[PDB]
Amino acid sequence: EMEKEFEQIDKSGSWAAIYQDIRHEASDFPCRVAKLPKNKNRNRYRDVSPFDHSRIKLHQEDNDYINASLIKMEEAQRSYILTQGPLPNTCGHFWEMVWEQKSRGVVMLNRVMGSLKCAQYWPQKEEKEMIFEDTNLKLTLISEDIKSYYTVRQLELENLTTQETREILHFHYTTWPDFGVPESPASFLNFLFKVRESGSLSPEHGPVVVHASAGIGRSGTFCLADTCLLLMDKRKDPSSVDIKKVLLEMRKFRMGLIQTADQLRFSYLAVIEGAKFIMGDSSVQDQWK
Amino acid sequence: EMEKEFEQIDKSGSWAAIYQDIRHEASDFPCRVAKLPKNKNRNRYRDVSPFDHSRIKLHQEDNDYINASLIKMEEAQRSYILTQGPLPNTCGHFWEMVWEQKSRGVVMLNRVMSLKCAQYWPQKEEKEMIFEDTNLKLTLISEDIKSYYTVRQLELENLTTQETREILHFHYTTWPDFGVPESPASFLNFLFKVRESGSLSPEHGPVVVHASAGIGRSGTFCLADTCLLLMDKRKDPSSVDIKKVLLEMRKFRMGLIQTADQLRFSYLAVIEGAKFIM
Amino acid sequence: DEWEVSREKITLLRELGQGSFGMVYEGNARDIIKGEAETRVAVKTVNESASLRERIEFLNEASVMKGFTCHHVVRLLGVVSKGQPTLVVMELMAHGDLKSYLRSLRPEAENNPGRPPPTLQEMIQMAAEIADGMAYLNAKKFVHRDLAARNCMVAHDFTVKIGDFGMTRDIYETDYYRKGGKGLLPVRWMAPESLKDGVFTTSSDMWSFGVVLWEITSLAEQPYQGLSNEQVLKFVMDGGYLDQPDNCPERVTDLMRMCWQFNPNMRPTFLEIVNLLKDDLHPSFPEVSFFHSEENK
Amino acid sequence: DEWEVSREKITLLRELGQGSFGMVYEGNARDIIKGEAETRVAVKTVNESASLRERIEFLNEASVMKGFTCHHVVRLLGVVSKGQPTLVVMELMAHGDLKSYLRSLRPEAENNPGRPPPTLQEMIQMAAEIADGMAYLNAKKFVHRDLAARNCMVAHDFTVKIGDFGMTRDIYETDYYRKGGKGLLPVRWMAPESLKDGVFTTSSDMWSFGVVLWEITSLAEQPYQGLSNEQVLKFVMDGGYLDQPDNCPERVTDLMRMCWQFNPNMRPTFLEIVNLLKDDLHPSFPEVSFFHSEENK
Repeated sequence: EMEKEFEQIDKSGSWAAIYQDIRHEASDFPCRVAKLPKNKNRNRYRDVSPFDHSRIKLHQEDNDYINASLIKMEEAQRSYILTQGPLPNTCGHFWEMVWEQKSRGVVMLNRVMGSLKCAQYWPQKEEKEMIFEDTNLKLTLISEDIKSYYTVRQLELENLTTQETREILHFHYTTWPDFGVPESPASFLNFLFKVRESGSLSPEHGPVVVHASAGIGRSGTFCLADTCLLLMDKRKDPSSVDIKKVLLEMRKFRMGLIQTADQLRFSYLAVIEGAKFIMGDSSVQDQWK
Repeated sequence: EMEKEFEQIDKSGSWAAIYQDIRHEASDFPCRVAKLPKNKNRNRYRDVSPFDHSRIKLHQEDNDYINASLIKMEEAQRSYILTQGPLPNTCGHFWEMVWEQKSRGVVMLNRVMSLKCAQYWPQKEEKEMIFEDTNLKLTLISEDIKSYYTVRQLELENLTTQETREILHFHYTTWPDFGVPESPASFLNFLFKVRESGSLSPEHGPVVVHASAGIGRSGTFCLADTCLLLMDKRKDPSSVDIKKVLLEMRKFRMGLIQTADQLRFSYLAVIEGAKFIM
Repeated sequence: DEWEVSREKITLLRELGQGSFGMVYEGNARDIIKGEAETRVAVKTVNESASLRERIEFLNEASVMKGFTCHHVVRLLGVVSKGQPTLVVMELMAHGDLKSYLRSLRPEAENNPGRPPPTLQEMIQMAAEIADGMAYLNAKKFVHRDLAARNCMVAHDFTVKIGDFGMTRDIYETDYYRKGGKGLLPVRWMAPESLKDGVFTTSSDMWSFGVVLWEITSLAEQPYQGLSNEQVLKFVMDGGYLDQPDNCPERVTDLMRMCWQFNPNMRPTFLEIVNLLKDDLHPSFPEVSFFHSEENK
Repeated sequence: DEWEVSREKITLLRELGQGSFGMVYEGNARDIIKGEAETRVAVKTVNESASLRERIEFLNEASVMKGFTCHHVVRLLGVVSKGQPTLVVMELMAHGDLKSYLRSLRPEAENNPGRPPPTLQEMIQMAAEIADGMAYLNAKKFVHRDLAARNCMVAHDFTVKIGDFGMTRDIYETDYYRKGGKGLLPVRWMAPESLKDGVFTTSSDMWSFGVVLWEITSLAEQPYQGLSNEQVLKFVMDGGYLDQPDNCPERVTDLMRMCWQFNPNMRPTFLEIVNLLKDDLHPSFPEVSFFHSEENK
């Protein structure tokens, strides 16, 4: 039972211990390509690399490398792509990936202060479209809705080679510090639901692309919480979902997901608050009490 | 009549003019004694002197002069003694007068907070005062400090006869020289407290009234009291002529009421006080 | 707080008119002044729609007045802060605020108090009484910022007193106050440097004093009638000033002139104003003024 | 006022506890944060028995918070000044005030939040967070004057934040504030110079900071328990100070010793405190601290 597990961990002050176990039990796979000399400038951090088996391969003969991982969650029936904040020289690759994987949405979690650990890869003005000559792509801002702690942008991505166009919804949560946690579980859940509402996470489209700076801490929290909510919703017994086990599964696709014990605790916190109404196997009368 | 007159003067803005006529029509009587060379040090102001016919005479062989006047209002049936604020050298004379005239009360109107008056009464019960020149003793028996006035109970003793008398001292503290009271209500409240004390009773000698010169604020106080008395003694109160009552009072002491504003206030106070005693 | 008065002691009798932040009422207060069973007073309140800033100044006025003692400054009597509504109790000024009083003296007034308009001698007296109160306020190291006929009161003997300090600020450390943010301001009573940089001093207060003399000589007419606020704002900052109302004594015009010097350093101080007028005042003036008091050193 | 919020959008759900001037409630606010339909908030109100000064301070707190933007300072969300009661709406801090939080962690606690007492690392972290918020406040030229565990708040992730400014004073011009008249003071948290001469500076705030560390290490025990205020006053002015709570970590003790130096110019600054703890803090500190921000120049 997730909730009782939470209270027991809190009561015994075990968060650090649990997180330590998760790290010790986490999957370890080769990252040969990411460590290739020709890819030194395609990585934002020397200590954050995508496993060779789950890395996203760009469809180009030049150099198919990008620091991005495909996280496929079979039981949840949702896939996500986690990547680092694009670099000045990798903005074209970022969009090529978006195009090639048929993604409809991008989730950004960099904190707007100051300067972001992410290059400016999207247009600031509708009238100033962006052209990535290296990958033959054009990107135009169609509309932008700035709100209190997040901003939603509508973008038109055009493959200049085929003249085909796609609408990309870009969601940027602006009040989440690196290595930290959201202002509150509720604002985080409000953001998660806005993204779900857009249809960007639908099975009909390619995997949603999620990033921040490294693409493991905040990016991992976002995906873990979403997956646990999915599993709890399609399971006869919500309480049977084991977050620790879900995180370890996810870590099979990308290293270091969830960077701190606090982020681990927050994930539990948000999942529990977001699962408050999932009935499960209870009856109308029981769910009333 | 009275109230309609008041409004009539206000409408035409004639207060200065009406006050001017009063000064022109006022009595002019001899002040020979007050102007004697040996009395200069007994007068606070050169331009304020008691008429010879109505001056208070001290019952002593030395020098019987004091700057004080007996104002006897026959119709109102009340007498008042108006005097200047005593000087350091006339404090003994002041009490000799209070004793010889059998006054029961003193009304002081000097503004508090450097008075144009000498400290003629004890500041503490334990520090009584003795006036050697007139052989008198004064002791503070009780003092009740209020917001704008103070009421003191004093025991005056004629040391020559060892006889004792209780004197009530009333001090209105918020009346500036040449000015008017903060309000007609506070003024009237003070007047009524003095009346209630019994100090203005006919069984007693004249109440002694003073400030600095004993004509401006002192005159307003007496004019107002007298006009209220007169109104009480008539079937028709509004028929009292404040201007005439003042000229009558001016037969006994010069300059009663120093400004047209004090004249206006008197009307206000008398009109408001009347509607109160009725 | 020794200024706290128990609510039941105060009875609101009627409305006297709108003040800076709310309706001002005439009330009857039982035993609030030792020696007097009942006292007529003025009671200030704040409207329900008052903003935070307005509510803050309303309360501030009560707090600052606690430290004032000047014949030409309305006196605070107490406060009813226990429960709502909050009440600020002050001495009752028989003839109301200077602006209303002035207007009721117009030939076409409907509430005429049966008295004619102010003579030259009265105008000068008022000028000196207001300057004295301001001189006192400045000596306490406060800048008024909102000097106007509406914020002055008239007593039973027509003495004028400063009675509203809704915008007053402390200037002990610098001798001036600068307007940081925004907010509604009385543009027709503001000095050029105040309209431009939002800087307020005893000198910009002097500018306002001149407009009050203008209000007096015109019986509370609107300053710069015929111009909008935007035009006034631009007109004053460009070196323009009020004209002389018909029948405005020449001697009073000379006072206004010196209050409307574009350079604040050229304007006289309130103590200078009083000194200038001292030989043409009522006999009681030296008895009550701050100017002649020992505290003015 | 861009901060004014419609009363109809606020619903008080339950009492959270007594604050500086009145009951603090937990409320639900609809449409006060763009992009968020409903927000759980904390609503401050003032008791009906509040004095004039208290009311002024309550409104004043709301006014100064409008200009604060610091991760370690409770955020203001809005105000309801239209009608009564006045409401000050702020971000809700999941674990309430630090004093209540600490006491609920005692072994005998009946309302235990289901978590163990703070470790040394958690204490250092709290120290740096509070010091960061204070460094920010001082850079904005305010003296807090009332730093105490009860005036700090705890978030869902346990981040501590300064949440009360009932006695805060501007020190832009002089860098200090001297108490004029008399008043009620938090004697047990005051520096000797503030007790003796009513002088408040960032140094006296540092003294209070030391008492807050004492509160943290003793789980909100009462400072100088067993001694009256009169004895505390005499004791501290004579050079005395609090004993190190039993089993208090030495790293923290070293901090209090610095804060409780009799001479105010001998006490470290808040920035110095943070700089002192900078290498033993959570990975996110540099991302949100005032200390590491570009604003700290």
